[PDB]
Amino acid sequence: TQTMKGLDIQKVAGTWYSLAMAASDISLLDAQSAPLRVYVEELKPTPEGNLEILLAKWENGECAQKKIIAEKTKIPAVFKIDALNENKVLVLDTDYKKYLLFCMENSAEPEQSLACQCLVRTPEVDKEALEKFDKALKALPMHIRLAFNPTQLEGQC
Amino acid sequence: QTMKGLDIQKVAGTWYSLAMAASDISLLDAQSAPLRVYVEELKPTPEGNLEILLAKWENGECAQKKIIAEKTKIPAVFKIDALNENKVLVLDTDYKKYLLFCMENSAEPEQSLACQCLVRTPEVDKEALEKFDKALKALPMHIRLAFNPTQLEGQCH
Repeated sequence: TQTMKGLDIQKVAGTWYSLAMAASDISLLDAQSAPLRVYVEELKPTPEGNLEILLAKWENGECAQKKIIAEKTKIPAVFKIDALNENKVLVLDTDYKKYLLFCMENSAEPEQSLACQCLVRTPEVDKEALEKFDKALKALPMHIRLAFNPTQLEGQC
Repeated sequence: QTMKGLDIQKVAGTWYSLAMAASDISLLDAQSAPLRVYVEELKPTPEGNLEILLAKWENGECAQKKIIAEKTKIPAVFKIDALNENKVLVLDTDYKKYLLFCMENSAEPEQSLACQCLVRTPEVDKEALEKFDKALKALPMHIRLAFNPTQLEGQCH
């Protein structure tokens, strides 16, 4: 599968947009109120080497916002979390300035909890990001695959 | 694409929707999507038309619908009037394993395309998914679903 090499998390700060998603289980994304249907809107590296993830979510008929705290681990691209019934966030690839590929999993049931996303800096559908997303995903047993158009990227959440 | 010299007399029998894909996300998301239909049976008519018996999760139950696909000059293109669609285009089939088709609305085809990969047995045929993902490479799909055997059996009869 994929992975990031010598990842500097300080060069990841700024606004992000969720361009595409994919999950191993269909029920993890199918709908707008899905448990994993979260829209990464901002990443914030901490001085201590951790990551704060700001994501928007369709709850109760409105667009709520939530913050997940990703604590660092021994591996530079692996983080540990405790939110959305997930416990590990793996960064798959990033060029810091355009795209970022990452995944979420639960170490108990990784086949029923794996869900990957493709983040982009601008609210455009970057085709190069979709290349590396589909290239990293062709080895994963994804049963639902989403991709957003600019109109959906321009503020679904 | 466009199943040339399609012998509609050899498509009858029980079918299962193994995978789906739509140009818009809202066309296949959630259980009650307008294009979240589960094809069960195909029945060719003596005059060369097609009867499509499919299942749809409506109002908390598994309702059955019958769409009558009238033939056209093109052997693999049929005319319908259901689900806000007016065309059915069979892309490829070997009659005994897989069948690929697509529904659309001739008014706005970019907002109504939805393709499916049907199989004879409720098993995950990998070759069928291979040709499905390859025949969809020219279509602007934004949501792609794929079902497991457990879902393939209990998608009604």
